[PDB]
Amino acid sequence: HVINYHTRSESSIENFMGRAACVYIAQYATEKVNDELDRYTNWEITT
Amino acid sequence: QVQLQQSGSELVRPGASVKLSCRASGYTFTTYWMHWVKQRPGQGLEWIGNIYPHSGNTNYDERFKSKATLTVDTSSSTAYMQLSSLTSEDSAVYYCTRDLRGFAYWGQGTTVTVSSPKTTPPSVYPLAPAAASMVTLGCLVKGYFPEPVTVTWNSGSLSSGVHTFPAVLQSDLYTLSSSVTVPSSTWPSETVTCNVAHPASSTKVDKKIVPR
Repeated sequence: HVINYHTRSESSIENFMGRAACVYIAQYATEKVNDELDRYTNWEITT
Repeated sequence: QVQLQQSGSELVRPGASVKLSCRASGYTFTTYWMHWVKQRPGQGLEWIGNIYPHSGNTNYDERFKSKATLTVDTSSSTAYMQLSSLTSEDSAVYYCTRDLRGFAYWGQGTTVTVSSPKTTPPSVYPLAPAAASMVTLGCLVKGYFPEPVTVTWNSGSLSSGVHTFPAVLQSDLYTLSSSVTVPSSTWPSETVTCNVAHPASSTKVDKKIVPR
């Protein structure tokens, strides 16, 4: 015919979205040299 | 509270090493950056550098190098910000900013005028006219060399309409003004005087104002 096959499991929403994606790289120190790379950094959450 | 303020320094003879003494003790000891902010009478805020007490690292800037050292001593909790090999352009207000997210904790500041000058006494000249309801008064100052001067009117009884005028420069001599307004019921009824003083020359000049 041919009989067929190949289920769309990896084309799903959760398999396309669920992957640990880096969103922000926060940088801080112990001795404050300047700002930035000061101790105590912060980041408001956005994707 | 971060106590108390900064110290004072006057004109020093050229060649000696003056030293500021910035006395912020708000411990918090001893890990912060004591950044020194300097501003001219041109209203621009410049930066003199910072110092760090835990290991001893200082800093500098291009318009104040060679050799402005920022020595640190945690026993006395002071920060030193005087520049040697100086010129006359170091006559400016010298602050002390401590370290936070901003420059939050300043000092009070000091202005250090450095040259090879001579201290001149002031001289009160009478400004009085020779008709209307109120007449403005005054007495001019001419030729005092160092910026310490005093401004009084009747020693604290007629300080209402005293306008504080700057001593703008001409021919290397300071000339300010102090004008006060008098009503016609007290002029020439009460004897008005102006008494200015110079702390650097330690000279007192007085004059009573007469209608001419």
